[PDB]
Amino acid sequence: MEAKAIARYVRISPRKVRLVVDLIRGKSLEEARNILRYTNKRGAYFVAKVLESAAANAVNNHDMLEDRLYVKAAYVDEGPALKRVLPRARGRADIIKKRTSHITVILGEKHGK
Amino acid sequence: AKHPVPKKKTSKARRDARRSHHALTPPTLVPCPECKAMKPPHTVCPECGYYAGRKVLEV
Amino acid sequence: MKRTWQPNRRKRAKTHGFRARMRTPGGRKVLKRRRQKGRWRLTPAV
Amino acid sequence: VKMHVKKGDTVLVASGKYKGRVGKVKEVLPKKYAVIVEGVNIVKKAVRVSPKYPQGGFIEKEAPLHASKVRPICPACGKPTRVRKKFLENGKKIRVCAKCGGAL
RNA sequence: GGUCAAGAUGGUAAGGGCCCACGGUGGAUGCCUCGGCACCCGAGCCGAUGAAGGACGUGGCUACCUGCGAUAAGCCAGGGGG
RNA sequence: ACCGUGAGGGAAAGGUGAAAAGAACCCCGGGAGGGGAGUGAAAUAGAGCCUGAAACCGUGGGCUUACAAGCAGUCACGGCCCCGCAAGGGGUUGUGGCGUGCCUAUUGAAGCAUGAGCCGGCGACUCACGGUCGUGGGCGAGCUUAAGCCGUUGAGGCGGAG
RNA sequence: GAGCUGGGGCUAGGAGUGAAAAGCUAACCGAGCCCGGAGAUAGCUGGUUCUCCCCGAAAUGACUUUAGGGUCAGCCUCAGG
RNA sequence: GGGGGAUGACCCCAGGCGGUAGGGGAGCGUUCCCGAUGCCGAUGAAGGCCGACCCGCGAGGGCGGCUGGAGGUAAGGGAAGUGCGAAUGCCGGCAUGAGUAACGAUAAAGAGGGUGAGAAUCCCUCUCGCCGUAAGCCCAAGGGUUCCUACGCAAUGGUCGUCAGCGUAGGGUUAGGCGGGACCUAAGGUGAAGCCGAAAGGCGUAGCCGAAGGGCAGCCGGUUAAUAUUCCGGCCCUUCCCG
RNA sequence: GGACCCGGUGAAAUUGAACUGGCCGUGAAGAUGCGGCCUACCCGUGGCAGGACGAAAAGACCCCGUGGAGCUUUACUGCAG
Ligand SMILES: [Mg+2]
Ligand SMILES: [Mg+2]
Ligand SMILES: [Mg+2]
Ligand SMILES: [Mg+2]
Ligand SMILES: [Mg+2]
Ligand SMILES: [Mg+2]
Ligand SMILES: [Mg+2]
Ligand SMILES: [Mg+2]
Ligand SMILES: [Mg+2]
Ligand SMILES: [Mg+2]
Ligand SMILES: [Mg+2]
Ligand SMILES: [Mg+2]
Ligand SMILES: [Mg+2]
Ligand SMILES: [Mg+2]
Ligand SMILES: [Mg+2]
Ligand SMILES: [Mg+2]
Ligand SMILES: [Mg+2]
Ligand SMILES: [Mg+2]
Ligand SMILES: [Mg+2]
Ligand SMILES: [Mg+2]
Ligand SMILES: [Mg+2]
Ligand SMILES: [Mg+2]
Ligand SMILES: [Mg+2]
Ligand SMILES: [Mg+2]
Ligand SMILES: [Mg+2]
Ligand SMILES: [Mg+2]
Ligand SMILES: [Mg+2]
Ligand SMILES: [Mg+2]
Ligand SMILES: [Mg+2]
Ligand SMILES: [Mg+2]
Ligand SMILES: [Mg+2]
Ligand SMILES: [Mg+2]
Ligand SMILES: [Mg+2]
Ligand SMILES: [Mg+2]
Ligand SMILES: [Mg+2]
Ligand SMILES: [Mg+2]
Ligand SMILES: [Mg+2]
Ligand SMILES: [Mg+2]
Ligand SMILES: [Mg+2]
Ligand SMILES: [Mg+2]
Ligand SMILES: [Mg+2]
Ligand SMILES: [Mg+2]
Ligand SMILES: [Mg+2]
Ligand SMILES: [Mg+2]
Ligand SMILES: [Mg+2]
Ligand SMILES: [Mg+2]
Ligand SMILES: [Mg+2]
Ligand SMILES: [Mg+2]
Ligand SMILES: [Mg+2]
Ligand SMILES: [Mg+2]
Ligand SMILES: [Mg+2]
Ligand SMILES: [Mg+2]
Ligand SMILES: [Mg+2]
Ligand SMILES: [Mg+2]
Ligand SMILES: [Mg+2]
Ligand SMILES: [Mg+2]
Ligand SMILES: [Mg+2]
Ligand SMILES: [Mg+2]
Ligand SMILES: [Mg+2]
Ligand SMILES: [Mg+2]
Ligand SMILES: [Mg+2]
Ligand SMILES: [Mg+2]
Ligand SMILES: [Mg+2]
Ligand SMILES: [Mg+2]
Ligand SMILES: [Mg+2]
Ligand SMILES: [Mg+2]
Ligand SMILES: [Mg+2]
Ligand SMILES: [Mg+2]
Ligand SMILES: [Mg+2]
Ligand SMILES: [Mg+2]
Ligand SMILES: [Mg+2]
Ligand SMILES: [Mg+2]
Ligand SMILES: [Mg+2]
Ligand SMILES: [Mg+2]
Ligand SMILES: [Mg+2]
Ligand SMILES: [Mg+2]
Ligand SMILES: [Mg+2]
Ligand SMILES: [Mg+2]
Ligand SMILES: [Mg+2]
Ligand SMILES: [Mg+2]
Ligand SMILES: [Mg+2]
Ligand SMILES: [Mg+2]
Ligand SMILES: [Mg+2]
Ligand SMILES: [Mg+2]
Ligand SMILES: [Mg+2]
Ligand SMILES: [Mg+2]
Ligand SMILES: [Mg+2]
Ligand SMILES: [Mg+2]
Ligand SMILES: [Mg+2]
Ligand SMILES: [Mg+2]
Ligand SMILES: [Mg+2]
Ligand SMILES: [Mg+2]
Ligand SMILES: [Mg+2]
Ligand SMILES: [Mg+2]
Ligand SMILES: [Mg+2]
Ligand SMILES: [Mg+2]
Ligand SMILES: [Mg+2]
Ligand SMILES: [Mg+2]
Ligand SMILES: [Mg+2]
Ligand SMILES: [Mg+2]
Ligand SMILES: [Mg+2]
Ligand SMILES: [Mg+2]
Ligand SMILES: [Mg+2]
Ligand SMILES: [Mg+2]
Ligand SMILES: [Mg+2]
Ligand SMILES: [Mg+2]
Ligand SMILES: [Mg+2]
Ligand SMILES: [Mg+2]
Ligand SMILES: [Zn+2]
Repeated sequence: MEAKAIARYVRISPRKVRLVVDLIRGKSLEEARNILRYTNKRGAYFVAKVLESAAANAVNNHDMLEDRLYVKAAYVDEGPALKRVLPRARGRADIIKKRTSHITVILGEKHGK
Repeated sequence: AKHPVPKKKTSKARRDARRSHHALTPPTLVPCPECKAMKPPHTVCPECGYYAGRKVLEV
Repeated sequence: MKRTWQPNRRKRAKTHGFRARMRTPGGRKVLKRRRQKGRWRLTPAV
Repeated sequence: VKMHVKKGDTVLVASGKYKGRVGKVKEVLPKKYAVIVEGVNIVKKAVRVSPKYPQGGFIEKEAPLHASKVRPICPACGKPTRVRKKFLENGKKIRVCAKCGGAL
């Protein structure tokens, strides 16, 4: 049995946030909790929020037992891009993309036999 | 200056090769001498900090 | 530095305004045109 | 919007889930070409905690049905289409089943 | 068993390739249409009795469209219709 | 809309479902979002809604790679993984042999000559009336109607001026 | 001071204005911009999209305001003899 | 090509078969029509995704499985907006460069406390710095709700935001004297009369229109979250009408 | 003050695809890509600018076009005057 939370349309760049997701993958939820608080990146916040919403979803929904949990799977996909004009010298005008992330934490019960 | 430019779009292989150093490393962490939780060393705990002086108060 | 648009409300109505247009055969046709196209504004505003 | 059946009428449901079941047309919606024949084609709507039934989660109401889905009953059996007799002075509906008035 | 000189082969992936699976992104493709297009009929002027086209208004609550004009999402009468 | 002082220029953008039955209520959360519950024939039909291709990005798995050097393939054998009763096949690639991108323009281009970041859509030998050959048929010292006229579930026929 | 400047005005496309640079005339003026003639014309450059089968050239002559374009001839092809 | 005489498709035999410009010949596929009031179809149309399978020289056609949910359309013929890889093509989408340059004046910051889910960035205090013929204040253009206040942070803000010139909603602009008009004329403009011009239209004395100029009567203070020579207080004045 | 490091935000020209070394040769005559030989473990960061005939701009010079425009005159032909 396994539980999952997915944040969608998070306004952040995937490359940036995908980096801290790497940081906690296959970790017991208790270390994963520890790391993200003391990891210095903006995307630590957002990921911890998903981790949690998936911890809750474990015990409260799928009958999981919190102290047995670790991170089975996790990843961030790329939602649609916010495109804004950025005006430039000699009247040029580029377009910057404010990118968007779909964050996914998947939880599992450590074998705990 | 004549404004240099990349000559060939760089390949997936080569950019991801570029990135092979870019992985983060987890924060180095020690158990706090009193409280249940974890703290990074040579620091005062977010919660109930120290002994020899007045710590920031979660006490 | 001093640019080309120097808005002055008197000049605008006196130049592209409805009564300007109706004086000159040329101008009258700009109205006839703008109407036949179905423009929402036959003439600029001020 | 020519229709056929009206509010008073007694109609049969000719097709679908509720096929077979006579009831009375509760209301008639010419804009949608739909009749509401309760009790028939009931459904579960969820609802919030605002006033009456604050505590109440759900409410069973009944859906409209496409007007073509039903037929007037004809106080003999299961049919007809209908016809129109003028006579004197004017106006009508007449069961062609046959042959009856159409009452209320 | 294990000291010891030569030979010799194996796992290892920071990262990367190809294959497979499952997704994200994106909106091609098929189907749908009450919009368009062509021909053929039909029909063909309006205006100082203030036209065409507008402005500003007009709803118990009303941003916009539609309608309508201070009688303002409408007033009177005839025909229709149920 | 937007762009232009103005005349003027001038886009994008359609689809849940048979029916809103458009997801009460609970859980994480500041909201967003998700997870149960529920609805539904179906919910990767959940409103950033039919189908949902490709470039592109990501997770997981198999094979491989840190003393080799290259238009990236190809021919051979061998290793490892998969499928199969077998002989057999699919994947991957260690070594060995061979190997100068596509198109365009040129006497001649891998060319250090043009074009192209990649993918998906759109994108260029037509039509009328004459002509001139050929071909399939009708009639043949003849052949053939035009306008129009009658007639017609998309029915034809008449008409000999030329 | 042949000064600078606000407000109101007039002059324009072979036309204006110019203490004259062919300057300026709404951010490119040896002839403004817009819409139209209009799909002007382009002996030039580029591009021209499925598959299989047979044959298979020329880059020479003559004339050409012709020379990187044509017309006739030559060389390819297909049908009948 | 020559036999076999099926009158050719079938069978032997024998030869030819590199190819650009280009000529010839066979086919494949796409959209539509007849075939069709038919046939296939929810026991699943078109389209999609796989196949190591079958047929075809090839373009293709089959078949099987998954997806998909309402269309499809034989044999045989007809008609064309019929096949893309290139045009610095057109339209869209998404990459590379790259977590790179940059984040817009070198006037300059620091701490405490508050608020809040969250604070370098919001509020208050103290300290420090900068402008001061301004980088302060008042008017005209021009802009047009940006004003004041309550709630708010998706986006806009080059970071952040609890803040805002941003979203929602409510409120706010008070004049006989200030500015303009029921006054004047200026350049110009328009124009009875008049004149000229194929048409359109061009001119023109009077008049009329036209202003930051001429003419004309309000000064000081208080008040609101937001207006004040406009409301209020006090002190003054103008023009019309009628006695 | 930048540049460098960390946290936040995050462009651009360019880009056939790349698994993109040196020499002596060869080749459309100036080779990362062909031959022979030499050299070379995989991947980055800060730096220099010699090469990719580096980017940009369908060379402005030059010639071609029976292309265009401005200008001249005792070129031709007209028109105003
Ligand atoms: Mg700049
Ligand atoms: Mg600018
Ligand atoms: Mg310089
Ligand atoms: Mg100045
Ligand atoms: Mg402008
Ligand atoms: Mg003014
Ligand atoms: Mg309108
Ligand atoms: Mg009937
Ligand atoms: Mg790794
Ligand atoms: Mg999607
Ligand atoms: Mg009207
Ligand atoms: Mg209205
Ligand atoms: Mg009536
Ligand atoms: Mg009546
Ligand atoms: Mg009646
Ligand atoms: Mg405008
Ligand atoms: Mg929710
Ligand atoms: Mg169910
Ligand atoms: Mg779900
Ligand atoms: Mg699906
Ligand atoms: Mg679906
Ligand atoms: Mg989408
Ligand atoms: Mg549907
Ligand atoms: Mg979908
Ligand atoms: Mg995809
Ligand atoms: Mg992988
Ligand atoms: Mg060695
Ligand atoms: Mg090795
Ligand atoms: Mg290498
Ligand atoms: Mg090899
Ligand atoms: Mg080319
Ligand atoms: Mg060339
Ligand atoms: Mg050449
Ligand atoms: Mg040459
Ligand atoms: Mg090249
Ligand atoms: Mg090259
Ligand atoms: Mg070159
Ligand atoms: Mg060239
Ligand atoms: Mg394409
Ligand atoms: Mg086409
Ligand atoms: Mg012909
Ligand atoms: Mg013929
Ligand atoms: Mg014949
Ligand atoms: Mg005859
Ligand atoms: Mg002046
Ligand atoms: Mg002026
Ligand atoms: Mg001119
Ligand atoms: Mg001067
Ligand atoms: Mg302009
Ligand atoms: Mg200029
Ligand atoms: Mg000229
Ligand atoms: Mg052209
Ligand atoms: Mg012409
Ligand atoms: Mg010419
Ligand atoms: Mg042309
Ligand atoms: Mg040959
Ligand atoms: Mg020649
Ligand atoms: Mg030529
Ligand atoms: Mg010839
Ligand atoms: Mg043979
Ligand atoms: Mg051949
Ligand atoms: Mg059947
Ligand atoms: Mg079809
Ligand atoms: Mg299904
Ligand atoms: Mg299918
Ligand atoms: Mg075409
Ligand atoms: Mg091509
Ligand atoms: Mg270019
Ligand atoms: Mg593009
Ligand atoms: Mg880009
Ligand atoms: Mg990048
Ligand atoms: Mg940084
Ligand atoms: Mg760099
Ligand atoms: Mg740097
Ligand atoms: Mg920097
Ligand atoms: Mg700054
Ligand atoms: Mg607090
Ligand atoms: Mg001073
Ligand atoms: Mg103003
Ligand atoms: Mg503005
Ligand atoms: Mg404010
Ligand atoms: Mg507030
Ligand atoms: Mg915000
Ligand atoms: Mg922001
Ligand atoms: Mg506001
Ligand atoms: Mg006046
Ligand atoms: Mg005049
Ligand atoms: Mg005058
Ligand atoms: Mg006057
Ligand atoms: Mg005045
Ligand atoms: Mg005055
Ligand atoms: Mg006054
Ligand atoms: Mg005062
Ligand atoms: Mg104020
Ligand atoms: Mg005021
Ligand atoms: Mg007073
Ligand atoms: Mg060399
Ligand atoms: Mg090679
Ligand atoms: Mg070779
Ligand atoms: Mg070499
Ligand atoms: Mg470097
Ligand atoms: Mg260099
Ligand atoms: Mg440099
Ligand atoms: Mg150089
Ligand atoms: Mg150039
Ligand atoms: Mg050139
Ligand atoms: Mg020059
Ligand atoms: Mg010439
Ligand atoms: Zn009956």
